Amino acid sequence: AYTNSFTRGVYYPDKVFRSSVLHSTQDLFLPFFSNVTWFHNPVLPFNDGVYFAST
Amino acid sequence: NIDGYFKIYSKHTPINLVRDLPQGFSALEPLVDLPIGINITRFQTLLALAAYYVGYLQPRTFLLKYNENGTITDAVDCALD
Amino acid sequence: PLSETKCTLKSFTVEKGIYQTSNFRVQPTESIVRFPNITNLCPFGEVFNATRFASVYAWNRKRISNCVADYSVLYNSASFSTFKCYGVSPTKLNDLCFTNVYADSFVIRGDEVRQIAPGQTGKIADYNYKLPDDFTGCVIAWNSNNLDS
Amino acid sequence: MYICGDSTECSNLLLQYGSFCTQLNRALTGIAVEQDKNTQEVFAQVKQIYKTPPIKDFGGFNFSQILPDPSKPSKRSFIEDLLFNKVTAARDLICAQKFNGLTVLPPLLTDEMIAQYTSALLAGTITSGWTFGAGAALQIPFAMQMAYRFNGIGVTQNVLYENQKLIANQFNSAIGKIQDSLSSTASALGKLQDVVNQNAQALNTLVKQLSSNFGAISSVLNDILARLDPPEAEVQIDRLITGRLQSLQTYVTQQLIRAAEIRASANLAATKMSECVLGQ
Amino acid sequence: LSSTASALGKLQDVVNQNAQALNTLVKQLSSNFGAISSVLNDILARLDPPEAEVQIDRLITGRLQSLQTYVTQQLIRAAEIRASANLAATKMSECVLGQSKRVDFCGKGYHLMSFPQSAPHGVVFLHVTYVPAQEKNFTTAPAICHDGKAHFPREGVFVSNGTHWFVTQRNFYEPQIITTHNTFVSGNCDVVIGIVNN
Amino acid sequence: LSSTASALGKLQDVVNQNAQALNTLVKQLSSNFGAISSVLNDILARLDPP
Amino acid sequence: FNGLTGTGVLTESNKKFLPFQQFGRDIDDTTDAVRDPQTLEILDITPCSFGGVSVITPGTNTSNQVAVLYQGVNCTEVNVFQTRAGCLIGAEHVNNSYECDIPIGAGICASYQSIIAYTMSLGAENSVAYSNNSIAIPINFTISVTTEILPVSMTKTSVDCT
Ligand SMILES: *[C@@H]1O[C@H](CO)[C@@H](O[C@@H]2O[C@H](CO)[C@@H](O)[C@H](O)[C@H]2NC(C)=O)[C@H](O)[C@H]1NC(C)=O
Ligand SMILES: *[C@@H]1O[C@H](CO)[C@@H](O[C@@H]2O[C@H](CO)[C@@H](O)[C@H](O)[C@H]2NC(C)=O)[C@H](O)[C@H]1NC(C)=O
Ligand SMILES: *[C@@H]1O[C@H](CO)[C@@H](O[C@@H]2O[C@H](CO)[C@@H](O)[C@H](O)[C@H]2NC(C)=O)[C@H](O)[C@H]1NC(C)=O
Ligand SMILES: *[C@@H]1O[C@H](CO)[C@@H](O[C@@H]2O[C@H](CO)[C@@H](O)[C@H](O)[C@H]2NC(C)=O)[C@H](O)[C@H]1NC(C)=O
Ligand SMILES: *[C@@H]1O[C@H](CO)[C@@H](O[C@@H]2O[C@H](CO)[C@@H](O)[C@H](O)[C@H]2NC(C)=O)[C@H](O)[C@H]1NC(C)=O
Ligand SMILES: *[C@@H]1O[C@H](CO)[C@@H](O[C@@H]2O[C@H](CO)[C@@H](O)[C@H](O)[C@H]2NC(C)=O)[C@H](O)[C@H]1NC(C)=O
Ligand SMILES: *[C@@H]1O[C@H](CO)[C@@H](O[C@@H]2O[C@H](CO)[C@@H](O)[C@H](O)[C@H]2NC(C)=O)[C@H](O)[C@H]1NC(C)=O
Ligand SMILES: *[C@@H]1O[C@H](CO)[C@@H](O[C@@H]2O[C@H](CO)[C@@H](O)[C@H](O)[C@H]2NC(C)=O)[C@H](O)[C@H]1NC(C)=O
Ligand SMILES: *[C@@H]1O[C@H](CO)[C@@H](O[C@@H]2O[C@H](CO)[C@@H](O)[C@H](O)[C@H]2NC(C)=O)[C@H](O)[C@H]1NC(C)=O
Ligand SMILES: *[C@@H]1O[C@H](CO)[C@@H](O)[C@H](O)[C@H]1NC(C)=O
Ligand SMILES: *[C@@H]1O[C@H](CO)[C@@H](O)[C@H](O)[C@H]1NC(C)=O
Ligand SMILES: *[C@@H]1O[C@H](CO)[C@@H](O)[C@H](O)[C@H]1NC(C)=O
Ligand SMILES: *[C@@H]1O[C@H](CO)[C@@H](O)[C@H](O)[C@H]1NC(C)=O
Repeated sequence: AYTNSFTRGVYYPDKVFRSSVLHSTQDLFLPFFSNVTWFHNPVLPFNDGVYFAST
Repeated sequence: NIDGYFKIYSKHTPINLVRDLPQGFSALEPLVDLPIGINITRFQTLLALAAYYVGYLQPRTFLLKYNENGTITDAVDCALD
Repeated sequence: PLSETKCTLKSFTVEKGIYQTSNFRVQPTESIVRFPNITNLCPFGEVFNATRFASVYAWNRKRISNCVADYSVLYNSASFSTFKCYGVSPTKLNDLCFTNVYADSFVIRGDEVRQIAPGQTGKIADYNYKLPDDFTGCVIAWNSNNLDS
Repeated sequence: MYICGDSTECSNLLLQYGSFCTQLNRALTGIAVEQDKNTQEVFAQVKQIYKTPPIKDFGGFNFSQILPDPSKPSKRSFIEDLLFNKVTAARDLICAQKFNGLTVLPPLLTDEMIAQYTSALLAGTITSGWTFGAGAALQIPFAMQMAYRFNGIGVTQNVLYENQKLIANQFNSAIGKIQDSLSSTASALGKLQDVVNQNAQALNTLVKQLSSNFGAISSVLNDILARLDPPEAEVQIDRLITGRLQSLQTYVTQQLIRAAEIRASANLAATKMSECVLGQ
Repeated sequence: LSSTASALGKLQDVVNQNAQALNTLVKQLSSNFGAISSVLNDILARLDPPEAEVQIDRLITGRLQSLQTYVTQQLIRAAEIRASANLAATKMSECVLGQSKRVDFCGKGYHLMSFPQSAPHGVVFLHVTYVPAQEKNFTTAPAICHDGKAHFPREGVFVSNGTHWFVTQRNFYEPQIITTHNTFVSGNCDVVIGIVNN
Repeated sequence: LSSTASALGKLQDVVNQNAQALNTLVKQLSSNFGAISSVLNDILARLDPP
Repeated sequence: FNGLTGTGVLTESNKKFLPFQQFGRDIDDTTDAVRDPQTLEILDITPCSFGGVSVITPGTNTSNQVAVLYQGVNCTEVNVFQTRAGCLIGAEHVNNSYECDIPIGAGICASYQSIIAYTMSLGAENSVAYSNNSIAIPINFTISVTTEILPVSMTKTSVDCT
C-alpha cells in the first residue's frame, strides 16, 4: 500500500537558537506530499537517509 | 549519514486518526550524533519477542518560520509549485 | 575641541555652525576566558611513537577528540626536517579549540615529500593520496633512516 | 566601524587607499542636510500662528472633521489620526544605533510643529480668505468668500445666496464620504509606502553583504586575525576591503540618485501648497 | 546689498562644491594603493617588468576607480544645475515679458513687474509688488432689498460706516453711492440670508 | 515637416544614445582585463585550477 | 567562549533554550546569547555604547568657547543637558522660546548672545477677530522691491586619462 506524507519530516537543521524569523535552509529533507510505502523482515535500501515512521 | 557522522532524530506525539499519517506540523528534536565513519547502503528492522512507513530523503531548499519561543511552526517547500 | 574642529576644517578660522569631528567608544578591560571541563592527556605521542607505519596505497587514519592538545611541546622539538604548516599558523595552535582532529600516517621516499600539498599534480599526489583544494591541518615529515633501511 | 570592525591593524592598512571616506561621509551629510530643507520649504510659509475663534457661524459647513481636537495625543484631527494609523517605533527614547556603524538621526521638526503649521494654515484660510498670503489677514464671512470664489470661474454670485443650504449639505456629505473611504480602504496611501520599502530594502541589502568571503578564507575579521601570522594575514585582509568598499560606494550612489527625485517631489508639493491653498 | 554680505550664498556654495571636488580628485594622485611607490617614474627606473607590471596594475586600477567616482559626482551635479537653469528660464519668461497671476511665484504680494540683472554665474531678479496697509473694518451685507427686489453688486462689496451704505472695491477703500448702474437685481429677497432694508 | 531634414532631432539622439550604450556594453566582453586570454573556455582548458 | 571572541556587556538572559542548543542569535549572524561551558548558565551579549561627537560654536570671530554634543548616547556613563538626539555638555537650559540660528535636532536648538539651548518658537501668535457681519478693507498701500538669485551654470572642466 502507498500513502501521502503531507507535511511530515521536518527537523531542526542546526544547533542555533532563533526566534521570530523566517530562515531559508538547504539540506536533505523529505519532499512535501511525498509517497510513503506501507510495509508489514525485508532488507531495504538506504540511499542517503531514511525517514522511518511507525504507529 | 553525512561525512562520517551518523545522526538520529525522533519525536513522539499522540494522534486521533487510525488510518494513516495525520495532518499537522511538528518539528523533530535531535537525540544521537555518532562519529562512526563507516558507510551504510542497506538496513533492516528488528522485532521483539506491525507496520512502518519508509520514505527517502532528497536534497531540497526549505523556508522555515520560527515563533517567539524558538519552535518551528510551519515551513514552505520551494521546489513544489 | 576647537583645535580638533580646526584640524577637521584645515583652517584657522571657523564660522557659525555645527561640525562633526570624531567619535568615541568605551574601552573594554578585564578580559575573561572560559574553556571546557576536561584535562585528560592526549595520545598524540603514540602516533609518532608508532614502531610500524603503513604503505602509501593504504594509509593509516586515527580520529582524535576529547583532548587537551599541546603543540608547543611538539613544535620545540628540533628532530624534524620539514614542518611547513599551512592552514593557520604553528605558534597560534595553542590558542585555538577545534571539534575533531584527523591524523594520517604513512612513509615515503625523500624525493616525494615536496609533493604533499594542494593544487599540484604528479604520480603519488594524483594516484595514492590526494589532498583537497581547501587546505590541510598541516603535514609533518621527519627523517627515519634506521627503521626501514 | 563598517569596514574594519573595531580593529587596529585593519584601520592602519585601510590608510593606504588614500581618502576614499571623506566623500561618502560628505555625500551622506549633504543628503541629511537637504532632507530638512525639503520639509522646511513646504510647511514654513506662514509668518504668524492664527487660531480659529470660539465662534462657529460658518453658514452651515462643519469643519469639525479636520480642525484640531484638544483631547488628542498630538492635538491632531480625525483625518490625520486615520492617516497615521494607516501607515506602517524607536521614538520613545534614545535607542538609535547599531553595531555595524549605521545610525538614524531624528528630524529637526517634530510632528507637533508640523501639526501646528497645518492648523495655522487651515485657520488662516478659513477666517481670512486669500488675503493672508500677500499682507495681513482681513476677516470676511465665509459665505461672502465662497460667493467671491464662484465669481472667479464664471458663475455669478446670486447662485450661492439662493442655494446655500444645498451646497452646505453637499459639502458635508462629501466630507463624510471621504472619511468613510479613508477609514475603510488602506491602499490609497500607496505613494508613501514605496519610499519606506525601498529605503528599508536597500539598507537590508547593505547589511546582508558583510557575511561574504569575497575570496578570503573567512567572512569575519577577528578569526583571520586570530589564526594567521601578520606577515601573511595582510594578503587575506585584502580582498575583504575591496568588496566592502564597493558595496558602500554603490549604496551611496543609489541614495543620491533616489534623493534627487524626492527633492523634485518636494518642489512640486511646495508649488501646490503655494498656489492652490493660499490662492485660487 | 552694498552693506550686508552673504546675500549670494547659492553661487558661493556651488563654486565651493566644485572646487572642493576637484581638489579632492587631484589629491588622490599621491596615494600608494598598496604598491611600493606613488610615482611611476621611480618604479619604472628601479625594477624589471615581471613585477613592475603588477605595481603598475595596482596604481592604474586605483586611479581609474577615483576618476570614475569623480565623473559620476559631476554628472549628478550637472543634472541639478540643469534643473535650476530650467526654473530660471521659466521665471524669466513668465515674469519679465508679461505679468504673473499665479500667487507667490514672483515676490510676496501682488505682482507688478520685474527687472533682470546679471551675475558671475547666475541671474538676479528684482520684483516690484503692491502691498496693502492701514486697515479699517466696517459692517457688510450680502444684498439690499428695495421695493421687494434683491440688489447685488456687480463688482465690489457693500459696507456701512454706521448710518449709510456704500459700494467699495475689494483691494482699496473708495465709497460710492448705491445707484442702479452698479447693482443688478435678481428676483425677490425672502430666501437670502442677511438682507438689509435700504 | 516632410521637406527639411533633421527636424525630429531629440528622438534621434535618444535612440542613438541607447544604441551606442548597448553596443559599447557588448563590446567590452572581448577585452583582456590583464588576463592571459579573453576567452574563458580556452583558458580553463589550458591550465590547472590554481 | 571556546574560541568565540567578542566585546560587550554580559547580562543574565531571559530567553529559554532547548537542551541541545549551544548559542542563540538573531537576523544576520549577531550572536545574542551564549551558554558558558562551566556553569551551563545562559548569558546575553550586547555591545557597550559608542557614537559620534559634534561641536557647536558661535565662530572664532565672536567667541572662543564651544559646546559638545554626544550623539545617540545616554549621559549616565560618558551643565549636562539631556536631549532626544543625544546629550549636550557646556550649554545651559532656558525655558524661554526664541528663534534660533544653530539647529540641533528634535525641536531643540542652541544659539549665542552663554551658549543657551531651548525649543525653537514657531512664530508670533495672534487671533483674528472673526465675525459674520463685519469685514476689513485697507486704506493705504506700499510698493516693495524684492530680490532673488538663481544659478544657471558652472565651470567647464576637462580631464584626460593618459
Ligand atoms: C511561549 O512561551 C510562553 C512562556 O513559556 C507561553 O506562555 C505560557 O502559556 C501557557 C499556556 O497558555 C500558560 O499556562 C503559561 O502561564 C504561560 N506562561 C507565561 C509566562 O505567560 C506561550 O504560550 C508560548 N507560546 C507562544 C505562542 O507565546
Ligand atoms: C614517545 O613518547 C615519549 C613519552 O611520551 C616521548 O618521550 C619524551 O620526549 C621528549 C623529547 O625528547 C622529552 O622532552 C620528554 O622528557 C620525554 N618523556 C619521556 C617520559 O620519556 C618520546 O619523545 C615519544 N617519541 C616520539 C617519536 O614521539
Ligand atoms: C457638524 O456636523 C456633524 C455632522 O452631524 C456633527 O457631528 C455630530 O454632531 C452631533 C450633534 O452634537 C453629535 O451628537 C454627534 O456625536 C456628532 N458625530 C460624531 C461622529 O461625533 C458635528 O457635531 C457638527 N459640529 C458642529 C460644531 O455643529
Ligand atoms: C440638483 O441636484 C441636487 C443633488 O444633486 C438636487 O438636490 C436633491 O434633490 C432631491 C429631490 O428633491 C432630494 O431628495 C435630495 O435630498 C437633494 N439633495 C440634497 C443634498 O439636498 C436638486 O434638487 C437638483 N436641482 C433640481 C432643480 O432638481
Ligand atoms: C457716514 O458717511 C456719511 C457720508 O459721508 C456721513 O454723512 C455726512 O456726515 C458729515 C459729517 O460732518 C455731514 O457734514 C454731511 O452732511 C453728511 N452727509 C449727508 C448726505 O448727510 C455720515 O456722517 C457718516 N457717519 C459716520 C458715523 O461717520
Ligand atoms: C424691511 O421692510 C419690510 C417691509 O416694510 C419688513 O417686512 C415687514 O415686517 C413687519 C414686521 O415684522 C411685518 O408685520 C410685515 O408683514 C412685513 N412685510 C411687509 C410687506 O410689511 C421687514 O421686516 C423689514 N426688515 C427689517 C430688517 O427691518
Ligand atoms: C539612561 O539610563 C537609565 C538607566 O537605565 C534609564 O532609566 C531607565 O530607562 C528605561 C528605558 O531606557 C526605563 O524603562 C526605566 O524605567 C528607567 N529607569 C529609571 C530608574 O529611570 C534612562 O531612561 C536612560 N535615559 C535617560 C535620558 O536618562
Ligand atoms: C477691527 O475690529 C476689532 C474689534 O475690536 C479690532 O481688532 C481686534 O481687536 C481685538 C481687541 O479688542 C483683538 O483681540 C483682535 O485680535 C483684533 N482682531 C484683529 C487684529 O484681527 C479693531 O478695533 C478693528 N480694527 C481696526 C483697524 O480698528
Ligand atoms: C451672525 O448671524 C446671526 C444669525 O445667523 C445674526 O443674528 C442672530 O440673531 C438671533 C435672533 O434671531 C440671535 O439670537 C443671535 O444671537 C444672533 N447672532 C449672534 C451671533 O448673536 C447676527 O447678527 C450675525 N452677525 C453677528 C455679528 O453676530
Ligand atoms: C504512489 O505510488 C503508487 C504506485 O507507484 C501510485 O499508484 C500512487 O498514485 C502514488 N501516489 C502519489 C500521491 O503519488
Ligand atoms: C566542572 O568541573 C568542576 C570540578 O570537577 C565541577 O565542580 C563542576 O560542577 C563542573 N561543571 C559542570 C559539570 O558543568
Ligand atoms: C567679525 O565680527 C565683527 C563683529 O561681530 C564684524 O564686524 C566683522 O565683520 C566680522 N568679521 C568677518 C570677517 O566677518
Ligand atoms: C522653566 O522656568 C520657569 C521660570 O519662571 C519656571 O516657572 C518653570 O517651572 C520652568 N520649567 C520647568 C519644567 O522647570
